[PDB]
Amino acid sequence: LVPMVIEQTSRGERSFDIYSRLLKERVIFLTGQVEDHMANLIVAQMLFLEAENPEKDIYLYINSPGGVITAGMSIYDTMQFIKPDVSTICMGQAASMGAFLLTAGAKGKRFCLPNSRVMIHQPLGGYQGQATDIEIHAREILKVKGRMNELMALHTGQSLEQIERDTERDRFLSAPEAVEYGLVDSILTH
Amino acid sequence: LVPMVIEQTSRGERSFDIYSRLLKERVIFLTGQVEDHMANLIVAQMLFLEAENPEKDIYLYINSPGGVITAGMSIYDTMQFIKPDVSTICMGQAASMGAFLLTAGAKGKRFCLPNSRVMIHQPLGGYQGQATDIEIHAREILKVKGRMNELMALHTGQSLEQIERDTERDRFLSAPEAVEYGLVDSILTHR
Amino acid sequence: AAVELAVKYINDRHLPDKAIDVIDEAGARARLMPVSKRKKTVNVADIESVVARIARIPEKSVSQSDRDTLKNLGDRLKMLVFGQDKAIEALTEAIKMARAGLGHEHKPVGSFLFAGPTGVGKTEVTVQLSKALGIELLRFDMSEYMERHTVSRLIGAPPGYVGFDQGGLLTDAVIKHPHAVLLLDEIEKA
Ligand SMILES: Nc1ncnc2c1ncn2[C@@H]1O[C@H](COP(=O)(O)OP(=O)(O)O)[C@@H](O)[C@H]1O
Repeated sequence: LVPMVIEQTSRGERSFDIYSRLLKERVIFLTGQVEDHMANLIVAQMLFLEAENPEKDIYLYINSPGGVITAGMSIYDTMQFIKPDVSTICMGQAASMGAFLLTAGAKGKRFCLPNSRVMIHQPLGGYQGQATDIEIHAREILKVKGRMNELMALHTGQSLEQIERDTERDRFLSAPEAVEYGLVDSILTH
Repeated sequence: LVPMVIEQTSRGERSFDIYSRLLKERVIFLTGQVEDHMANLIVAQMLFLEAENPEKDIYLYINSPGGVITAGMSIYDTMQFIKPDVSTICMGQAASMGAFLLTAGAKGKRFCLPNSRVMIHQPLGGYQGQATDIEIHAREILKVKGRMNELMALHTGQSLEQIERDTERDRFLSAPEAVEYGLVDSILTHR
Repeated sequence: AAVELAVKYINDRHLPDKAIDVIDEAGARARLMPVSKRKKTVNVADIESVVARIARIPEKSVSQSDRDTLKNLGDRLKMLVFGQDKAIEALTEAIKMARAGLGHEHKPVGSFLFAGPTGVGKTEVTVQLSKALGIELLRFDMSEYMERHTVSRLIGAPPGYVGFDQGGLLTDAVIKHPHAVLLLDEIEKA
Protein backbone atom coordinates (compact mmCIF):
# COMPACT_ATOMS: atom_id res chain seq x y z
CA LEU A 1 0.00 0.00 0.00
CA VAL A 2 1.34 3.42 -1.02
CA PRO A 3 2.24 5.55 2.04
CA MET A 4 0.26 8.68 2.95
CA VAL A 5 2.68 11.52 3.64
CA ILE A 6 1.52 14.67 5.44
CA GLU A 7 2.28 18.21 4.27
CA GLN A 8 2.65 21.28 6.49
CA THR A 9 0.75 24.21 4.95
CA SER A 10 -0.37 27.46 6.58
CA ARG A 11 -4.00 26.80 5.62
CA GLY A 12 -3.95 23.37 7.28
CA GLU A 13 -2.67 19.83 7.16
CA ARG A 14 -3.21 17.90 3.91
CA SER A 15 -2.76 14.19 3.21
CA PHE A 16 -1.07 13.10 -0.04
CA ASP A 17 0.39 9.95 -1.51
CA ILE A 18 4.14 9.53 -1.81
CA TYR A 19 3.93 9.91 -5.60
CA SER A 20 1.54 12.87 -5.35
CA ARG A 21 3.70 14.74 -2.83
CA LEU A 22 6.72 14.25 -5.09
CA LEU A 23 4.70 15.69 -7.98
CA LYS A 24 4.63 18.99 -6.09
CA GLU A 25 8.44 19.08 -6.19
CA ARG A 26 8.42 18.46 -9.98
CA VAL A 27 9.56 14.85 -9.41
CA ILE A 28 7.98 12.29 -11.75
CA PHE A 29 8.64 8.55 -11.61
CA LEU A 30 8.57 6.11 -14.53
CA THR A 31 8.67 2.33 -14.19
CA GLY A 32 7.24 -0.84 -15.67
CA GLN A 33 6.51 -1.73 -19.27
CA VAL A 34 5.45 1.27 -21.33
CA GLU A 35 1.69 1.26 -21.87
CA ASP A 36 -0.86 3.63 -23.38
CA HIS A 37 -2.45 4.32 -19.99
CA MET A 38 0.93 4.59 -18.26
CA ALA A 39 2.23 7.00 -20.91
CA ASN A 40 -0.87 9.21 -20.76
CA LEU A 41 -0.44 9.43 -16.99
CA ILE A 42 3.11 10.76 -17.32
CA VAL A 43 1.91 13.16 -20.02
CA ALA A 44 -0.86 14.47 -17.76
CA GLN A 45 1.64 15.20 -14.98
CA MET A 46 3.92 17.08 -17.38
CA LEU A 47 1.10 19.35 -18.57
CA PHE A 48 0.12 20.21 -14.99
CA LEU A 49 3.71 21.06 -14.01
CA GLU A 50 4.10 23.36 -17.03
CA ALA A 51 1.11 25.48 -16.01
CA GLU A 52 2.24 25.65 -12.37
CA ASN A 53 5.75 26.95 -13.18
CA PRO A 54 7.03 27.01 -16.79
CA GLU A 55 10.54 27.99 -15.59
CA LYS A 56 11.32 25.43 -12.88
CA ASP A 57 12.94 22.37 -14.42
CA ILE A 58 11.13 19.03 -14.08
CA TYR A 59 12.73 15.76 -12.95
CA LEU A 60 11.75 12.42 -14.52
CA TYR A 61 13.20 9.16 -13.21
CA ILE A 62 13.33 6.06 -15.44
CA ASN A 63 13.43 2.47 -14.14
CA SER A 64 11.36 0.73 -16.85
CA PRO A 65 12.46 -2.37 -18.82
CA GLY A 66 10.93 -1.13 -22.09
CA GLY A 67 7.55 -1.44 -23.76
CA VAL A 68 5.54 -0.50 -26.81
CA ILE A 69 7.32 2.04 -29.00
CA THR A 70 4.19 3.88 -30.17
CA ALA A 71 3.01 4.89 -26.69
CA GLY A 72 6.53 5.98 -25.75
CA MET A 73 6.51 8.64 -28.47
CA SER A 74 3.64 10.43 -26.71
CA ILE A 75 5.95 11.00 -23.73
CA TYR A 76 8.86 12.09 -25.93
CA ASP A 77 6.90 14.59 -28.04
CA THR A 78 5.29 15.95 -24.87
CA MET A 79 8.68 16.48 -23.23
CA GLN A 80 9.97 18.46 -26.21
CA PHE A 81 6.76 20.49 -26.61
CA ILE A 82 6.65 21.64 -22.97
CA LYS A 83 8.83 24.64 -22.05
CA PRO A 84 10.30 23.28 -18.76
CA ASP A 85 13.54 21.35 -19.14
CA VAL A 86 12.75 17.80 -18.02
CA SER A 87 15.84 16.17 -16.56
CA THR A 88 16.21 12.39 -16.89
CA ILE A 89 17.71 10.47 -13.95
CA CYS A 90 18.07 6.82 -15.00
CA MET A 91 17.95 4.96 -11.67
CA GLY A 92 17.81 1.41 -13.04
CA GLN A 93 17.30 -0.75 -16.10
CA ALA A 94 16.73 1.32 -19.25
CA ALA A 95 15.74 -0.54 -22.42
CA SER A 96 15.54 0.89 -25.96
CA MET A 97 12.40 2.93 -25.37
CA GLY A 98 13.44 3.58 -21.78
CA ALA A 99 16.76 4.89 -23.08
CA PHE A 100 15.05 6.96 -25.77
CA LEU A 101 13.34 8.99 -23.05
CA LEU A 102 16.67 9.39 -21.24
CA THR A 103 18.22 10.87 -24.39
CA ALA A 104 15.15 13.07 -24.93
CA GLY A 105 15.95 15.06 -21.79
CA ALA A 106 17.21 18.61 -22.01
CA LYS A 107 20.87 18.93 -22.92
CA GLY A 108 23.01 19.61 -19.87
CA LYS A 109 20.31 18.24 -17.53
CA ARG A 110 20.30 14.49 -18.26
CA PHE A 111 21.84 12.24 -15.61
CA CYS A 112 22.39 8.61 -14.66
CA LEU A 113 23.46 6.73 -11.55
CA PRO A 114 26.90 5.07 -11.36
CA ASN A 115 25.48 1.52 -11.07
CA SER A 116 22.64 2.06 -13.56
CA ARG A 117 22.51 -0.20 -16.61
CA VAL A 118 21.15 1.01 -19.96
CA MET A 119 20.72 -1.20 -23.04
CA ILE A 120 19.60 -0.02 -26.49
CA HIS A 121 18.48 -2.26 -29.35
CA GLN A 122 16.59 -1.83 -32.60
CA PRO A 123 12.77 -1.83 -32.26
CA LEU A 124 11.45 -5.39 -32.08
CA GLY A 125 8.03 -6.12 -33.55
CA GLY A 126 6.31 -9.02 -35.25
CA TYR A 127 3.32 -9.56 -37.51
CA GLN A 128 1.73 -12.48 -39.34
CA GLY A 129 -0.93 -12.91 -41.99
CA GLN A 130 -1.21 -12.56 -45.75
CA ALA A 131 1.91 -11.84 -47.82
CA THR A 132 0.66 -8.40 -48.85
CA ASP A 133 -0.22 -7.46 -45.26
CA ILE A 134 3.16 -8.42 -43.75
CA GLU A 135 4.87 -6.27 -46.39
CA ILE A 136 2.99 -3.15 -45.26
CA HIS A 137 3.82 -3.77 -41.60
CA ALA A 138 7.39 -4.72 -42.52
CA ARG A 139 7.88 -1.38 -44.29
CA GLU A 140 6.33 0.48 -41.33
CA ILE A 141 8.61 -1.04 -38.68
CA LEU A 142 11.65 -0.17 -40.79
CA LYS A 143 10.40 3.43 -40.97
CA VAL A 144 10.05 3.50 -37.18
CA LYS A 145 13.62 2.25 -36.78
CA GLY A 146 14.82 5.07 -39.03
CA ARG A 147 12.88 7.66 -37.04
CA MET A 148 14.19 6.32 -33.73
CA ASN A 149 17.74 6.17 -35.08
CA GLU A 150 17.49 9.67 -36.56
CA LEU A 151 16.12 11.27 -33.39
CA MET A 152 18.58 9.36 -31.18
CA ALA A 153 21.53 10.80 -33.11
CA LEU A 154 20.15 14.34 -32.82
CA HIS A 155 19.81 14.26 -29.03
CA THR A 156 22.96 12.24 -28.31
CA GLY A 157 24.95 14.01 -31.04
CA GLN A 158 26.66 10.86 -32.30
CA SER A 159 26.91 10.25 -36.04
CA LEU A 160 23.96 8.43 -37.59
CA GLU A 161 26.31 5.76 -38.97
CA GLN A 162 27.45 4.76 -35.48
CA ILE A 163 23.90 4.88 -34.07
CA GLU A 164 22.48 2.56 -36.74
CA ARG A 165 25.55 0.29 -36.62
CA ASP A 166 25.54 -0.74 -32.94
CA THR A 167 21.74 -0.62 -32.61
CA GLU A 168 21.42 -3.54 -35.06
CA ARG A 169 22.58 -6.06 -32.44
CA ASP A 170 21.67 -6.11 -28.75
CA ARG A 171 23.99 -3.75 -26.86
CA PHE A 172 24.44 -3.23 -23.12
CA LEU A 173 26.11 0.00 -21.96
CA SER A 174 27.14 0.86 -18.41
CA ALA A 175 26.89 4.29 -16.79
CA PRO A 176 30.54 5.39 -17.27
CA GLU A 177 30.57 4.12 -20.86
CA ALA A 178 27.42 6.16 -21.54
CA VAL A 179 29.36 9.41 -21.11
CA GLU A 180 31.71 8.33 -23.91
CA TYR A 181 28.77 7.64 -26.23
CA GLY A 182 27.15 10.98 -25.36
CA LEU A 183 23.99 9.30 -24.07
CA VAL A 184 24.19 11.08 -20.69
CA ASP A 185 25.89 14.28 -19.55
CA SER A 186 27.41 12.99 -16.30
CA ILE A 187 26.70 10.97 -13.17
CA LEU A 188 25.42 12.58 -9.97
CA THR A 189 28.25 14.03 -7.89
CA HIS A 190 26.33 13.77 -4.61
CA LEU B 1 -2.74 4.71 -9.01
CA VAL B 2 -3.74 8.20 -10.16
CA PRO B 3 -1.91 11.18 -8.58
CA MET B 4 -3.83 13.97 -6.85
CA VAL B 5 -3.29 17.66 -7.63
CA ILE B 6 -4.43 20.58 -5.46
CA GLU B 7 -5.83 23.82 -6.92
CA GLN B 8 -5.86 26.89 -4.69
CA THR B 9 -9.28 28.48 -4.12
CA SER B 10 -10.52 31.38 -2.00
CA ARG B 11 -12.45 29.27 0.52
CA GLY B 12 -10.26 26.17 0.71
CA GLU B 13 -8.04 23.77 -1.17
CA ARG B 14 -9.69 21.19 -3.45
CA SER B 15 -8.19 17.77 -4.22
CA PHE B 16 -8.75 16.37 -7.72
CA ASP B 17 -7.14 13.58 -9.68
CA ILE B 18 -4.83 14.38 -12.59
CA TYR B 19 -7.47 13.31 -15.13
CA SER B 20 -10.25 15.34 -13.50
CA ARG B 21 -8.07 18.45 -13.08
CA LEU B 22 -7.26 18.45 -16.79
CA LEU B 23 -10.94 17.81 -17.56
CA LYS B 24 -11.71 21.10 -15.81
CA GLU B 25 -9.51 22.76 -18.45
CA ARG B 26 -11.49 21.12 -21.30
CA VAL B 27 -8.92 18.36 -21.90
CA ILE B 28 -10.42 14.90 -22.51
CA PHE B 29 -8.27 11.75 -22.72
CA LEU B 30 -9.10 8.87 -25.09
CA THR B 31 -6.68 6.06 -24.19
CA GLY B 32 -6.88 2.34 -24.87
CA GLN B 33 -9.12 0.24 -27.06
CA VAL B 34 -12.52 1.75 -27.77
CA GLU B 35 -15.44 0.18 -25.93
CA ASP B 36 -19.05 0.92 -25.03
CA HIS B 37 -17.99 1.61 -21.43
CA MET B 38 -15.02 3.91 -22.03
CA ALA B 39 -16.89 5.69 -24.82
CA ASN B 40 -19.75 6.42 -22.42
CA LEU B 41 -17.24 8.22 -20.20
CA ILE B 42 -15.91 10.30 -23.10
CA VAL B 43 -19.33 11.49 -24.26
CA ALA B 44 -20.29 12.24 -20.65
CA GLN B 45 -17.32 14.60 -20.34
CA MET B 46 -18.19 16.33 -23.63
CA LEU B 47 -21.79 17.01 -22.58
CA PHE B 48 -20.61 18.29 -19.20
CA LEU B 49 -18.16 20.75 -20.75
CA GLU B 50 -20.82 22.02 -23.17
CA ALA B 51 -22.99 23.17 -20.27
CA GLU B 52 -20.04 24.86 -18.54
CA ASN B 53 -19.07 26.94 -21.59
CA PRO B 54 -20.69 26.28 -25.00
CA GLU B 55 -18.14 28.64 -26.64
CA LYS B 56 -14.76 27.33 -25.47
CA ASP B 57 -13.34 24.55 -27.62
CA ILE B 58 -12.82 21.02 -26.29
CA TYR B 59 -9.51 19.14 -26.59
CA LEU B 60 -9.65 15.37 -27.14
CA TYR B 61 -6.30 13.56 -26.97
CA ILE B 62 -6.22 10.34 -29.02
CA ASN B 63 -3.75 7.59 -28.05
CA SER B 64 -6.00 4.57 -28.71
CA PRO B 65 -4.89 1.52 -30.78
CA GLY B 66 -8.38 0.90 -32.22
CA GLY B 67 -11.60 -0.69 -31.06
CA VAL B 68 -15.19 -1.55 -31.84
CA ILE B 69 -16.82 0.74 -34.40
CA THR B 70 -20.22 0.73 -32.65
CA ALA B 71 -18.89 2.57 -29.59
CA GLY B 72 -16.97 4.97 -31.83
CA MET B 73 -20.17 6.36 -33.35
CA SER B 74 -21.28 7.52 -29.90
CA ILE B 75 -18.15 9.67 -29.62
CA TYR B 76 -18.32 10.85 -33.24
CA ASP B 77 -22.02 11.72 -33.11
CA THR B 78 -21.60 13.51 -29.77
CA MET B 79 -18.74 15.64 -31.14
CA GLN B 80 -20.80 16.88 -34.09
CA PHE B 81 -23.99 17.39 -32.05
CA ILE B 82 -22.40 19.63 -29.41
CA LYS B 83 -21.84 23.24 -30.46
CA PRO B 84 -18.22 23.51 -29.16
CA ASP B 85 -15.60 22.45 -31.69
CA VAL B 86 -13.50 19.49 -30.55
CA SER B 87 -9.74 19.72 -31.10
CA THR B 88 -8.26 16.27 -31.80
CA ILE B 89 -4.56 15.80 -31.03
CA CYS B 90 -3.01 12.48 -32.08
CA MET B 91 -0.71 11.26 -29.29
CA GLY B 92 1.53 8.31 -30.06
CA GLN B 93 -0.66 6.54 -32.61
CA ALA B 94 -4.12 6.57 -34.18
CA ALA B 95 -5.69 3.37 -35.51
CA SER B 96 -8.64 3.08 -37.92
CA MET B 97 -11.18 4.07 -35.27
CA GLY B 98 -8.83 6.55 -33.61
CA ALA B 99 -8.00 8.14 -36.96
CA PHE B 100 -11.71 8.42 -37.74
CA LEU B 101 -12.28 10.36 -34.53
CA LEU B 102 -9.09 12.34 -35.22
CA THR B 103 -10.26 13.63 -38.61
CA ALA B 104 -13.77 14.13 -37.17
CA GLY B 105 -12.61 17.27 -35.37
CA ALA B 106 -13.45 20.76 -36.57
CA LYS B 107 -11.43 22.05 -39.51
CA GLY B 108 -8.33 23.95 -38.45
CA LYS B 109 -8.20 22.41 -34.95
CA ARG B 110 -6.97 18.89 -35.85
CA PHE B 111 -3.28 18.29 -35.16
CA CYS B 112 -0.75 15.47 -34.79
CA LEU B 113 2.61 15.33 -33.05
CA PRO B 114 5.65 15.17 -35.37
CA ASN B 115 6.44 11.58 -34.29
CA SER B 116 2.87 10.25 -34.07
CA ARG B 117 1.48 7.65 -36.49
CA VAL B 118 -1.92 7.35 -38.18
CA MET B 119 -3.14 3.95 -39.42
CA ILE B 120 -6.36 3.34 -41.35
CA HIS B 121 -7.89 0.08 -42.57
CA GLN B 122 -11.25 -1.53 -43.25
CA PRO B 123 -13.24 -3.11 -40.39
CA LEU B 124 -12.18 -6.58 -39.27
CA GLY B 125 -15.58 -7.62 -37.90
CA GLY B 126 -16.46 -11.24 -38.55
CA TYR B 127 -19.60 -13.34 -38.17
CA GLN B 128 -20.29 -17.08 -38.17
CA GLY B 129 -23.38 -19.26 -38.32
CA GLN B 130 -25.77 -20.54 -40.94
CA ALA B 131 -25.36 -19.43 -44.55
CA THR B 132 -28.62 -17.47 -44.37
CA ASP B 133 -27.56 -15.54 -41.26
CA ILE B 134 -24.10 -14.86 -42.71
CA GLU B 135 -25.66 -13.19 -45.76
CA ILE B 136 -27.65 -10.79 -43.58
CA HIS B 137 -24.68 -9.91 -41.37
CA ALA B 138 -22.34 -9.77 -44.38
CA ARG B 139 -24.50 -7.13 -46.07
CA GLU B 140 -24.49 -5.01 -42.90
CA ILE B 141 -20.70 -4.78 -42.52
CA LEU B 142 -20.39 -3.47 -46.09
CA LYS B 143 -22.77 -0.63 -45.21
CA VAL B 144 -20.59 0.34 -42.24
CA LYS B 145 -17.48 0.24 -44.44
CA GLY B 146 -19.15 2.47 -47.02
CA ARG B 147 -20.53 4.79 -44.34
CA MET B 148 -17.12 5.21 -42.71
CA ASN B 149 -15.55 5.95 -46.10
CA GLU B 150 -18.17 8.60 -46.87
CA LEU B 151 -17.73 10.32 -43.50
CA MET B 152 -13.94 10.24 -43.87
CA ALA B 153 -14.23 11.83 -47.31
CA LEU B 154 -16.21 14.79 -45.95
CA HIS B 155 -13.63 15.56 -43.26
CA THR B 156 -10.49 14.58 -45.19
CA GLY B 157 -11.81 16.12 -48.42
CA GLN B 158 -10.78 13.20 -50.65
CA SER B 159 -13.15 11.43 -53.01
CA LEU B 160 -14.99 8.26 -52.02
CA GLU B 161 -12.94 6.30 -54.56
CA GLN B 162 -9.67 7.56 -53.06
CA ILE B 163 -10.72 6.56 -49.54
CA GLU B 164 -11.82 3.14 -50.80
CA ARG B 165 -8.42 2.53 -52.41
CA ASP B 166 -6.46 3.63 -49.34
CA THR B 167 -8.81 1.76 -46.98
CA GLU B 168 -8.85 -1.45 -49.07
CA ARG B 169 -5.65 -2.57 -47.33
CA ASP B 170 -3.85 -1.44 -44.19
CA ARG B 171 -1.83 1.76 -44.55
CA PHE B 172 0.35 3.67 -42.08
CA LEU B 173 0.44 7.46 -42.50
CA SER B 174 3.25 9.35 -40.77
CA ALA B 175 2.67 12.72 -39.12
CA PRO B 176 3.79 14.81 -42.14
CA GLU B 177 1.96 12.51 -44.56
CA ALA B 178 -1.27 13.09 -42.62
CA VAL B 179 -1.15 16.77 -43.59
CA GLU B 180 -0.71 15.80 -47.25
CA TYR B 181 -3.60 13.33 -47.14
CA GLY B 182 -5.78 16.02 -45.54
CA LEU B 183 -6.50 14.54 -42.11
CA VAL B 184 -5.03 17.52 -40.20
CA ASP B 185 -4.05 21.08 -41.06
CA SER B 186 -0.49 20.95 -39.69
CA ILE B 187 1.83 19.64 -36.97
CA LEU B 188 1.46 20.82 -33.36
CA THR B 189 4.72 22.70 -32.80
CA HIS B 190 3.55 26.30 -32.28
CA ARG B 191 0.35 27.87 -30.96
CA ALA C 1 -27.22 75.94 3.89
CA ALA C 2 -27.18 75.35 7.65
CA VAL C 3 -30.05 72.85 7.61
CA GLU C 4 -28.75 71.16 4.46
CA LEU C 5 -25.09 70.86 5.49
CA ALA C 6 -25.92 69.96 9.11
CA VAL C 7 -28.14 67.06 8.02
CA LYS C 8 -25.36 65.59 5.88
CA TYR C 9 -22.48 66.12 8.34
CA ILE C 10 -24.40 65.88 11.67
CA ASN C 11 -26.69 62.83 11.92
CA ASP C 12 -26.65 62.26 15.70
CA ARG C 13 -28.91 65.20 16.59
CA HIS C 14 -32.32 65.96 15.11
CA LEU C 15 -32.83 68.69 12.52
CA PRO C 16 -34.72 71.39 14.54
CA ASP C 17 -32.32 71.73 17.48
CA LYS C 18 -29.38 70.99 15.16
CA ALA C 19 -30.14 73.95 12.90
CA ILE C 20 -30.53 76.24 15.92
CA ASP C 21 -27.14 75.22 17.34
CA VAL C 22 -25.23 75.91 14.12
CA ILE C 23 -27.08 79.18 13.52
CA ASP C 24 -26.56 80.38 17.09
CA GLU C 25 -22.93 79.24 17.09
CA ALA C 26 -22.19 81.34 14.00
CA GLY C 27 -23.23 84.52 15.80
CA ALA C 28 -20.91 83.77 18.71
CA ARG C 29 -17.90 83.68 16.37
CA ALA C 30 -18.86 87.11 15.02
CA ARG C 31 -18.63 88.49 18.58
CA LEU C 32 -15.04 87.41 19.37
CA MET C 33 -13.23 86.99 16.03
CA PRO C 34 -13.90 90.56 14.76
CA VAL C 35 -11.48 93.12 16.16
CA SER C 36 -13.58 96.21 15.33
CA LYS C 37 -16.28 97.32 12.85
CA ARG C 38 -16.16 94.16 10.72
CA LYS C 39 -18.94 92.79 8.52
CA LYS C 40 -22.01 91.95 10.59
CA THR C 41 -23.58 89.74 7.90
CA VAL C 42 -23.09 85.99 8.37
CA ASN C 43 -22.12 84.54 5.00
CA VAL C 44 -22.23 80.88 3.98
CA ALA C 45 -18.47 80.61 4.54
CA ASP C 46 -18.90 81.41 8.25
CA ILE C 47 -21.42 78.57 8.64
CA GLU C 48 -19.17 75.97 6.99
CA SER C 49 -16.46 76.59 9.60
CA VAL C 50 -18.63 76.17 12.70
CA VAL C 51 -20.42 73.10 11.31
CA ALA C 52 -17.05 71.55 10.46
CA ARG C 53 -15.91 71.73 14.09
CA ILE C 54 -19.16 70.11 15.25
CA ALA C 55 -18.46 67.18 12.90
CA ARG C 56 -14.70 67.07 13.73
CA ILE C 57 -13.93 67.30 9.99
CA PRO C 58 -11.11 69.45 8.50
CA GLU C 59 -13.62 71.81 6.76
CA LYS C 60 -12.48 70.64 3.29
CA SER C 61 -15.54 68.54 2.42
CA VAL C 62 -18.21 70.93 3.72
CA SER C 63 -16.45 73.95 2.21
CA GLN C 64 -17.24 74.88 -1.39
CA SER C 65 -13.64 76.02 -2.09
CA ASP C 66 -12.14 72.50 -2.10
CA ARG C 67 -12.77 72.04 -5.84
CA ASP C 68 -9.07 72.69 -6.49
CA THR C 69 -8.19 69.53 -4.55
CA LEU C 70 -10.76 67.40 -6.39
CA LYS C 71 -9.77 68.83 -9.79
CA ASN C 72 -6.15 67.68 -9.29
CA LEU C 73 -6.93 64.62 -7.14
CA GLY C 74 -5.96 62.25 -9.95
CA ASP C 75 -2.60 63.92 -10.53
CA ARG C 76 -1.90 64.15 -6.79
CA LEU C 77 -2.50 60.43 -6.25
CA LYS C 78 -0.16 59.51 -9.11
CA MET C 79 2.74 61.15 -7.28
CA LEU C 80 1.87 59.42 -4.00
CA VAL C 81 0.96 56.05 -5.58
CA PHE C 82 2.24 55.89 -9.16
CA GLY C 83 1.14 53.25 -11.63
CA GLN C 84 -2.23 51.94 -12.85
CA ASP C 85 -3.52 55.37 -13.84
CA LYS C 86 -6.75 53.75 -15.06
CA ALA C 87 -7.41 52.68 -11.46
CA ILE C 88 -6.73 56.13 -9.99
CA GLU C 89 -8.78 58.07 -12.56
CA ALA C 90 -11.77 55.77 -11.96
CA LEU C 91 -11.94 56.76 -8.28
CA THR C 92 -11.77 60.49 -9.04
CA GLU C 93 -14.63 60.23 -11.55
CA ALA C 94 -16.91 58.55 -8.99
CA ILE C 95 -15.89 60.96 -6.23
CA LYS C 96 -16.42 64.02 -8.45
CA MET C 97 -20.00 63.08 -9.34
CA ALA C 98 -20.79 62.30 -5.69
CA ARG C 99 -19.69 65.81 -4.66
CA ALA C 100 -21.18 67.43 -7.80
CA GLY C 101 -24.81 66.69 -6.87
CA LEU C 102 -25.04 63.57 -9.06
CA GLY C 103 -24.59 61.06 -6.23
CA HIS C 104 -27.08 58.31 -5.53
CA GLU C 105 -30.10 59.25 -3.42
CA HIS C 106 -29.57 56.44 -0.86
CA LYS C 107 -26.60 54.31 -2.01
CA PRO C 108 -23.02 54.91 -0.83
CA VAL C 109 -20.67 57.36 -2.50
CA GLY C 110 -18.96 54.45 -4.23
CA SER C 111 -18.61 50.67 -4.12
CA PHE C 112 -15.53 49.15 -5.74
CA LEU C 113 -13.86 45.75 -5.91
CA PHE C 114 -10.10 46.21 -6.35
CA ALA C 115 -9.50 42.89 -8.10
CA GLY C 116 -5.76 42.73 -8.63
CA PRO C 117 -2.46 41.19 -7.55
CA THR C 118 -0.63 41.90 -4.33
CA GLY C 119 1.95 44.66 -4.20
CA VAL C 120 0.20 46.96 -6.70
CA GLY C 121 -0.83 49.38 -3.95
CA LYS C 122 -4.44 48.25 -3.79
CA THR C 123 -4.68 49.32 -0.14
CA GLU C 124 -2.20 52.19 -0.50
CA VAL C 125 -4.57 53.97 -2.89
CA THR C 126 -7.26 53.85 -0.19
CA VAL C 127 -5.20 55.18 2.73
CA GLN C 128 -3.79 57.98 0.57
CA LEU C 129 -7.27 58.86 -0.69
CA SER C 130 -8.48 59.43 2.87
CA LYS C 131 -5.62 61.86 3.49
CA ALA C 132 -6.54 63.79 0.34
CA LEU C 133 -10.19 64.09 1.39
CA GLY C 134 -9.27 64.49 5.08
CA ILE C 135 -11.55 61.76 6.43
CA GLU C 136 -11.08 58.87 8.84
CA LEU C 137 -9.84 55.51 7.56
CA LEU C 138 -11.61 52.28 8.57
CA ARG C 139 -9.89 48.91 8.03
CA PHE C 140 -11.53 45.53 8.67
CA ASP C 141 -9.81 42.17 8.26
CA MET C 142 -12.24 39.80 6.55
CA SER C 143 -9.98 36.83 7.35
CA GLU C 144 -11.20 36.99 10.95
CA TYR C 145 -14.82 36.87 9.74
CA MET C 146 -14.68 33.37 8.26
CA GLU C 147 -16.97 31.39 10.57
CA ARG C 148 -20.75 31.60 10.40
CA HIS C 149 -21.00 33.13 13.89
CA THR C 150 -18.42 35.86 13.20
CA VAL C 151 -20.93 38.09 11.36
CA SER C 152 -22.51 38.94 14.73
CA ARG C 153 -19.41 40.90 15.78
CA LEU C 154 -19.87 43.35 12.89
CA ILE C 155 -23.53 44.11 13.71
CA GLY C 156 -23.47 43.12 17.39
CA ALA C 157 -25.13 40.30 19.30
CA PRO C 158 -28.93 40.31 19.70
CA PRO C 159 -30.59 41.03 23.05
CA GLY C 160 -30.14 38.32 25.67
CA TYR C 161 -26.70 37.09 24.57
CA VAL C 162 -23.08 37.98 25.29
CA GLY C 163 -21.81 40.98 23.35
CA PHE C 164 -25.17 42.77 23.30
CA ASP C 165 -23.71 45.71 25.24
CA GLN C 166 -21.24 46.20 22.38
CA GLY C 167 -22.89 48.09 19.54
CA GLY C 168 -20.72 46.48 16.86
CA LEU C 169 -17.33 47.13 15.28
CA LEU C 170 -18.73 48.08 11.86
CA THR C 171 -21.80 49.93 13.14
CA ASP C 172 -19.93 51.88 15.83
CA ALA C 173 -17.16 52.83 13.40
CA VAL C 174 -19.41 54.28 10.69
CA ILE C 175 -21.63 55.95 13.29
CA LYS C 176 -18.63 57.47 15.06
CA HIS C 177 -17.13 58.59 11.72
CA PRO C 178 -19.93 59.22 9.19
CA HIS C 179 -17.43 60.64 6.66
CA ALA C 180 -14.74 57.97 6.40
CA VAL C 181 -13.23 55.42 4.02
CA LEU C 182 -14.20 51.77 4.56
CA LEU C 183 -11.67 49.10 3.56
CA LEU C 184 -12.45 45.37 3.51
CA ASP C 185 -9.40 43.30 2.52
CA GLU C 186 -9.58 39.62 1.56
CA ILE C 187 -13.34 39.81 1.05
CA GLU C 188 -13.29 36.51 -0.86
CA LYS C 189 -12.36 34.66 2.34
CA ALA C 190 -15.36 36.18 4.16
N1 LIG D 1 2.36 50.92 -6.97
C1 LIG D 1 2.82 51.19 -5.75
N2 LIG D 1 3.21 52.46 -5.46
C2 LIG D 1 3.68 52.72 -4.23
N3 LIG D 1 3.83 51.89 -3.20
C3 LIG D 1 3.43 50.65 -3.51
C4 LIG D 1 2.93 50.23 -4.73
N4 LIG D 1 2.63 48.88 -4.70
C5 LIG D 1 2.95 48.51 -3.48
N5 LIG D 1 3.44 49.53 -2.71
C6 LIG D 1 3.88 49.44 -1.33
O1 LIG D 1 3.56 48.15 -0.84
C7 LIG D 1 3.28 48.23 0.58
C8 LIG D 1 1.93 47.61 0.83
O2 LIG D 1 0.93 48.34 0.07
P1 LIG D 1 -0.58 47.82 0.11
O3 LIG D 1 -1.45 48.76 -0.65
O4 LIG D 1 -0.96 47.48 1.52
O5 LIG D 1 -0.46 46.46 -0.73
P2 LIG D 1 -1.57 45.41 -1.25
O6 LIG D 1 -2.50 46.21 -2.12
O7 LIG D 1 -0.81 44.35 -2.02
O8 LIG D 1 -2.25 44.87 -0.02
C9 LIG D 1 3.43 49.71 0.95
O9 LIG D 1 4.76 49.99 1.39
C10 LIG D 1 3.16 50.40 -0.39
O10 LIG D 1 3.66 51.71 -0.47
